[PDB]
Amino acid sequence: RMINASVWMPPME
Amino acid sequence: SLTSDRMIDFLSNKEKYECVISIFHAKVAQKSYGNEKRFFCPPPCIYLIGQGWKLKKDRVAQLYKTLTELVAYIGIGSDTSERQQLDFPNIYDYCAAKTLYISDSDKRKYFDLNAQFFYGCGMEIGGFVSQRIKVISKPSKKKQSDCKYLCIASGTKVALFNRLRSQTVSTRYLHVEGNAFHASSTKWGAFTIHLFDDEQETDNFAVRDGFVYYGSVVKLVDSVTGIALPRLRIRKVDKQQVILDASCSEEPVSQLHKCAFQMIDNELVYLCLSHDKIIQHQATAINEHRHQINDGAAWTIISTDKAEYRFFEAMGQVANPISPCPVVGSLEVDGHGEASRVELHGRDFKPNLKVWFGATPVETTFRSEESLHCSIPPVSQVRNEQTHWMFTNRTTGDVEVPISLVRDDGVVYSSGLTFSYKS
DNA sequence: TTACTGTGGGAAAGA
DNA sequence: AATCTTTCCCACAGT
Ligand SMILES: OC[C@@H](O)[C@@H](O)[C@H](O)[C@@H](O)CO
Ligand SMILES: OC[C@@H](O)[C@@H](O)[C@H](O)[C@@H](O)CO
Repeated sequence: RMINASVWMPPME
Repeated sequence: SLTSDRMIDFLSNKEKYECVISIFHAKVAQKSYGNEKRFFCPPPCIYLIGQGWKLKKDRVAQLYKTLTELVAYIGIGSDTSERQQLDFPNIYDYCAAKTLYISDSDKRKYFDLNAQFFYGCGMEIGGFVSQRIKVISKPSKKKQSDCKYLCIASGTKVALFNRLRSQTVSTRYLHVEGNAFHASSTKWGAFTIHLFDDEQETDNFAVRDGFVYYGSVVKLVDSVTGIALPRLRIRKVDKQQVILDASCSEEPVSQLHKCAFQMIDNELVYLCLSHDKIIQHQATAINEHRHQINDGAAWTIISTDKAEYRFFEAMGQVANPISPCPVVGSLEVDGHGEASRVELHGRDFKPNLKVWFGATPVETTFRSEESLHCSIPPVSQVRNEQTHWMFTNRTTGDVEVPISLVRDDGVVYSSGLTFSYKS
């Protein structure tokens, strides 16, 4: 199955 | 009594008049022993959505200026467990219950939550229940593998929370708010956890079915917004340390497990919290099989559920409470011709309800609380020139009708189901 | 300087 | 046997 979702990348510490 | 026409004003204007109440909770709760309290976490909470709530307040306002602030209580369906008061854009109001617990004096394997709503003037809105919650003695420790209830299957919902030395006061919850994942002190996200597959990134990805095991690559996806974290690998934690033993792949992720999420590109980088912000934290190695993490990188995972109710007092505002709301599971269409019956399954069917295939009502009977056999109205009598645009599909050409249950009171409960004229 | 209170983890017994 | 659940108990880090 396939899913779509904008990826949110967390910043770095 | 609901007239054919007032229905049309509602079906056309669903979101203007429809009151929606949603109760979010976890599927499991840890029992408390002796005189202790282990609070349900994440805290069961209630969202009041829809503009119908503003119009409900308007009605009660007018009504009581001839004869204010709405309060709610929540309990676990036991008479020695005190009920607790709930403190309060599409969202009208919000409250969470942070200090619910269940004691070992209660012997039930399962319980549910019951929230009751009143206005300050004292008119009861009514009582609403959550889904089944299973009592557990302690997070499971099984290394292998029957039950399955405590496992986490791909494509189901989870909350993720974070304790800090099990003491400052605080607990924080994974929650997306304005396009960003954060760690909220009051609200929690229900996320869909996916077992990521193969084809390396990003927006569009493949998923497998199956239970989630430690060592698996996983995708966390927000219910509400559709926003996802980067693909992550789930690891068990054992106080402040990430475990990495190959054998962990045999270990199912389970309710209330302490766990961590390592970046795929970088083994030492973990999903981590700093106050309310979500960040990438770099751990320090202890071992080929062991990492030292900050407290903010140790999460607790639990399956969650939701109970949604929808109603609108379509005629006047009603004297009786709108509870108990019925809920409809599925449809069953047996036989053919005109005399063919359609049955409904669910909960809290009362004798005082009629099935509305659209704007027209229909012949209904009543078997019991969880069953309701009824006739289908002749295809002709369902659309005309006041209904037609909302009733005929703009793609197939076939007629598809929204099903409703309506109380004689005048309150309609939109089922969420629409019937497809194919049979 | 003790009393008290959730929370996680370990001890013992039970299954 | 070995392993995992249930119940009881206490340390920890706050008020
Ligand atoms: O010390 C614990 C307490 O004695 C408990 O075992 C009670 O019998 C019961 O759970 C109270 O409901
Ligand atoms: O969940 C708590 C409940 O008391 C249950 O676990 C009993 O201990 C057991 O079901 C008795 O048959």
